[PDB]
Amino acid sequence: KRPPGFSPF
Repeated sequence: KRPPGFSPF
């Protein structure tokens, strides 16, 4: 999954 605190692409 996408790690929290990083830019969503």
